[PDB]
Amino acid sequence: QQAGTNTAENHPQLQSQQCTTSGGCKPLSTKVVLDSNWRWVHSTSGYTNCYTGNEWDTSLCPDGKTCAANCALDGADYSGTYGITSTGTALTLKFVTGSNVGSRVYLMADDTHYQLLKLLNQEFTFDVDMSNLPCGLNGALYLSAMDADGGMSKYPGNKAGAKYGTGYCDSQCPKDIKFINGEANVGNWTETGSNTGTGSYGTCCSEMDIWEANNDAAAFTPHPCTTTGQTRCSGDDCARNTGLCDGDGCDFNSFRMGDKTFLGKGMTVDTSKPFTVVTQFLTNDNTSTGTLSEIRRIYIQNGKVIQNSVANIPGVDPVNSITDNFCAQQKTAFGDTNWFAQKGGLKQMGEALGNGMVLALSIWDDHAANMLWLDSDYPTDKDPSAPGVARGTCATTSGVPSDVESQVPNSQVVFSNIKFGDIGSTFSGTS
Ligand SMILES: *[C@@H]1O[C@H](CO)[C@@H](O)[C@H](O)[C@H]1NC(C)=O
Repeated sequence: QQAGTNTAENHPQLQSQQCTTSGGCKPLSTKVVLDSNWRWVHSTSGYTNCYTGNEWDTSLCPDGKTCAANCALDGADYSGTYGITSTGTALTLKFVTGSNVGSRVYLMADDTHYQLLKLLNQEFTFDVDMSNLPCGLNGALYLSAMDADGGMSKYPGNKAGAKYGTGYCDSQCPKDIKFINGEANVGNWTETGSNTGTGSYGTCCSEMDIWEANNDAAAFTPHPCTTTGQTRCSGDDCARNTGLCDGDGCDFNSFRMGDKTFLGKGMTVDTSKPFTVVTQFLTNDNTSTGTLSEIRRIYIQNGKVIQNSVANIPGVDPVNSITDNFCAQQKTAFGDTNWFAQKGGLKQMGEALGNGMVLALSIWDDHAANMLWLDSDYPTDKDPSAPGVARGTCATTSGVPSDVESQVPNSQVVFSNIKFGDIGSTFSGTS
């Protein structure tokens, strides 16, 4: 895609903190940028759209290379069009704004580069307010193995780059991404909704889901891919699980793991109020070159340090962190193939972490599975009493996009106090 000039692109500021054991925490002047899928795309020499609703203009876009040459991504009115605001330390992402549904933004080091976080033998910490984030919605904070420049160095047809939010990829190898590898994804374009479609290519990469949640359920999930970095796929390589990527991931959702009273409204972690979420990425030898061996989770709310809940599933050791062994155990228990281990398990997740990953923050609804996988029974054809089926208490009928968008359009999530650095250094304790 080209870089448009009709609307100035001004990235909201979202300060973060980098922390070290000896030095404490220091501010970084990071920013956020809207993902390229949500943007206006128009002819480079004017105002005519290249994409409207759920279709491309085939005159401007007869093939992916010609489309990318002819079409430009432009600047965004963050609050007015997308319902995205920042105080400079707290990011509010509103659900419906006019005809726009949801958003995804990336954390930037500067106006042309995503922040590349290297979190081996490090931790990541943030505050979240899900008070107004219900069943069917997902306020997600996560890592993708994207390039810091959004792909510009690799793909001559991408002249827009990180400044315009290009180069997404994730463990689901999505085929709804409009620009991949510098080409518009227009081949065999198929409508999937009023504003969305899919093309013949998907875009794959390893993903660490630090946080997928609403006030009914939360999950943290590594998803390794056998490939390294952002990879365009065709055919069954795009196929979830069986292709390049573990689409399912090794998840730790307290409720799915057999503890139905840890996290939710009025629970130990009270989702009706803000709280702090710490995620630590331990290596087997406590070094940054070591092998990712454990992902630990600690919560803080009202100054109380809250350790993660323990698993309570027959056949699964009663642990409260993600490990290779916990993954093998919960996949057998749940009847899920260990696509995670097949792709290289925590070791492979860890090398993606070591190579550097981009932070995404988002609010969305789920046209495919209605968020049931997060907060209800899934699959919708399995017995809810079976281990792993039930992931929350949302109704099996909730989360249909058309219902949530009219009933709770002013839902939002707030992400704030973003910190990363040495293990134990982004937060403190005392007696
Ligand atoms: C790594 O740190 C852990 C604390 O989480 C500690 O228990 C262990 O002794 C350390 N291991 C090595 C080999 O230094």
